[PDB]
Amino acid sequence: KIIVKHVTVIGGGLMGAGIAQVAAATGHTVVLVDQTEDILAKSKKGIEESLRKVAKKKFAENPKAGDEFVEKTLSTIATSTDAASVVHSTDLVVEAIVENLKVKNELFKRLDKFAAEHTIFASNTCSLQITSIANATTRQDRFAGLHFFNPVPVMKLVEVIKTPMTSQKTFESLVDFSKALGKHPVSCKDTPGFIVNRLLVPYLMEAIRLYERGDASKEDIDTAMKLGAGYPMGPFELLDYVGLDTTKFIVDGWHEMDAENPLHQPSPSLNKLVAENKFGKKTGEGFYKYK
Amino acid sequence: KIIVKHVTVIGGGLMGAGIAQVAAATGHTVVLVDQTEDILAKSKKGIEESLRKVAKKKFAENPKAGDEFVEKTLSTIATSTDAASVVHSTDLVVEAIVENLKVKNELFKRLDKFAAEHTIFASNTCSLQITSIANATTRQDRFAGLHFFNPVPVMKLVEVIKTPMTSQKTFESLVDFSKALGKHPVSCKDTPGFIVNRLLVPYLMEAIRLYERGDASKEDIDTAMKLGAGYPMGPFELLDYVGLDTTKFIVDGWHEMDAENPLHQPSPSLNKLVAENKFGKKTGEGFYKYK
Ligand SMILES: CC(=O)CC(=O)SCCNC(=O)CCNC(=O)[C@H](O)C(C)(C)COP(=O)(O)OP(=O)(O)OC[C@H]1O[C@@H](n2cnc3c(N)ncnc32)[C@H](O)[C@@H]1OP(=O)(O)O
Ligand SMILES: CC(=O)CC(=O)SCCNC(=O)CCNC(=O)[C@H](O)C(C)(C)COP(=O)(O)OP(=O)(O)OC[C@H]1O[C@@H](n2cnc3c(N)ncnc32)[C@H](O)[C@@H]1OP(=O)(O)O
Ligand SMILES: NC(=O)c1ccc[n+]([C@@H]2O[C@H](COP(=O)([O-])OP(=O)(O)OC[C@H]3O[C@@H](n4cnc5c(N)ncnc54)[C@H](O)[C@@H]3O)[C@@H](O)[C@H]2O)c1
Ligand SMILES: NC(=O)c1ccc[n+]([C@@H]2O[C@H](COP(=O)([O-])OP(=O)(O)OC[C@H]3O[C@@H](n4cnc5c(N)ncnc54)[C@H](O)[C@@H]3O)[C@@H](O)[C@H]2O)c1
Repeated sequence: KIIVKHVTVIGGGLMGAGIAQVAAATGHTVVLVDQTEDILAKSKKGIEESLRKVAKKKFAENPKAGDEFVEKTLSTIATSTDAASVVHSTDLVVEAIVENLKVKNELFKRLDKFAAEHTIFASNTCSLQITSIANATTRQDRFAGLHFFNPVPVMKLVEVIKTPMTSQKTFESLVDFSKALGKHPVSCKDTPGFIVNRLLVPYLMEAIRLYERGDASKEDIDTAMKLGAGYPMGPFELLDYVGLDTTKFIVDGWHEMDAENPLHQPSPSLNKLVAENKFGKKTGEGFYKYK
Repeated sequence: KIIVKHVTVIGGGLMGAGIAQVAAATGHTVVLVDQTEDILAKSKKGIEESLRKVAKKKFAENPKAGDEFVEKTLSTIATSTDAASVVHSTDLVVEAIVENLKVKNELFKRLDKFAAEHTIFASNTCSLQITSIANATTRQDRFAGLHFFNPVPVMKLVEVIKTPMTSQKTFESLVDFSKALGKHPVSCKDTPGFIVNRLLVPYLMEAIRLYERGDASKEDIDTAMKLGAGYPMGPFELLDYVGLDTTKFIVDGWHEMDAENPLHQPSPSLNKLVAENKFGKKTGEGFYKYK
């Protein structure tokens, strides 16, 4: 049973950056990997802002301690554009790239050849099947899902997904790691969307359909869900927060799998926004515009 | 335009009691109505208890102010077992009885005969069509939906639903009343479930279906939604909190309306609990067991 200490995070986007931030803030040595040096600089810069906020609040009285905290956490995050070399010796690979089965499979099939034998592979996928991605490698006993929640520095949940091939030792290492991160792991079966997404995503699509039906405005729906059901964000605010591209990819995947299911019927409005590269907060504009 | 001062709340259950409490607390003369003196007594006791908890927080540093608030509010709430004896001199009727169309129509048809000419009729229905209930009377211009959220003393949202026949005068009186109650009114179309329910209830059913599938436990599903989506309550805690009998009625109505729609397929587990008279917190046991 390995103890996760050196963590390789593939993808420095919304989730990848957050995962790297929390892992580094909790004493793990992290290596954040992405496609270009510019994307990585943007990711690390973003992680700094997220930590800076904490510092200015959590260390109001002790400013120097705050800076030290921010600097030390950032220093614990290395960057690279060559995953293959980085995984040679790493305890865990947490993949957080585009929600696309083929792309993830190709990624893991390749890394499986460069990673040390003890290395554990984990996918932060929202809707794909872990068993499917695991079989893209010959390391199934060391493969499982480790699903975090947006934004990683705040959301306490982490869904741990075993495939029937995942070993108890691998499972345990991931559970321990989740806790070391200060998170609350919940073991889930390898079913589409696991728990949260399986219930959240269809709800967000119903929200869009209500709007498309012409029954209410996005503003009123968001206001209603927040003031009537006590939700932190209305569905449209949340969609933009999460990313319209990721949501669309998720629903398209389920749609292909069960085309006759009306619950996975894609949305024209959603498709139009994604087609115009308006992914929400990521790009500065989604259902709503952001400065 | 009439300014609502006297309100007759019919039904002293979860919502009725809450509506009567807030109205009285905000300076309206209230008459709470229910089937028996005993039921009314229990309702009044619950309201008093609710008021004291409010006093503890709102008047923590002034016990006397707290006592006066509790006393004044309770003395503003009169009771009667027959609303017909009250409506001839009331400004607004807010109905909050069992979620059943036939029963609601029977009630309004009768009150229509006793109510004063200017009296506005409002239904707090969750899933029925306001137009249908309105046509049970010949006062459609003074009929509309006024939908509050559980618990009324806390939830700020209030969906105001006018029908094609609702007069502007009636609508504005209800918007003004909502604000007088310190609420945030949102005008909604007369469509099934209006805004919130149309989106929330199908989600709650999916939570149940996921559980019945054996994919996960109610406890983990609740934990996941609270920690992953930041919801105040897990779906099962909310279900018991809202009332399983009410939820079942809501869905049965929509199901009869569109039998093939996967959104409204009845739950065997939900039907069984209701059949065994386990409606949730209000009965001491629903999906979970309470004191
Ligand atoms: C998409 C999928 O398939 C999978 C999934 O992940 S589903 C999406 C799951 N996530 C959600 O549902 C998001 C729902 N929204 C929320 O829970 C909340 O709105 C939120 C966590 C985003 C925070 O919103 P908020 O309450 O308004 O806080 P905000 O006003 O934004 O910031 C203030 C607080 O939040 C924290 N915060 C917010 N974002 C932060 C970040 N990225 N890093 C560090 N702290 C942050 C601050 O530390 C601050 O703490 P204090 O209250 O002590 O001062
Ligand atoms: C079916 C339909 O058609 C329409 C509907 O109603 S759908 C369902 C809508 N309602 C929801 O979804 C409920 C979601 N849940 C919630 O928002 C919250 O859990 C809640 C409002 C029920 C309160 O939960 P909570 O935060 O844990 O409060 P609780 O711990 O229960 O009590 C403490 C606080 O809540 C308040 N409170 C809770 N119940 C109360 C009541 N019945 N009366 C007065 N105050 C109450 C207190 O004022 C108190 O204030 P402080 O924070 O300052 O101490
Ligand atoms: N957005 C959310 O709220 C949320 C929450 C949990 C899980 N997820 C899941 O996590 C994954 C990450 O989504 P995200 O929001 O961070 O998206 P994102 O688009 O913000 O970030 C993805 C990052 O992956 C990089 N990338 C793509 N292919 C790569 C490759 N081969 N090697 C290295 N980097 C590569 C991109 O350059 C980008 O920076 C998806 O599978 C999604 O379903 C998203
Ligand atoms: N439970 C919720 O969270 C929620 C929220 C908003 C609206 N509603 C809606 O409000 C209504 C009230 O539901 P509730 O939760 O208060 O239920 P409840 O079962 O807690 O209370 C209903 C009350 O109605 C009384 N009643 C029944 N038939 C009556 C009649 N013919 N005449 C007079 N009184 C009668 C009962 O004696 C009971 O006290 C329903 O239409 C429901 O859909 C419920």
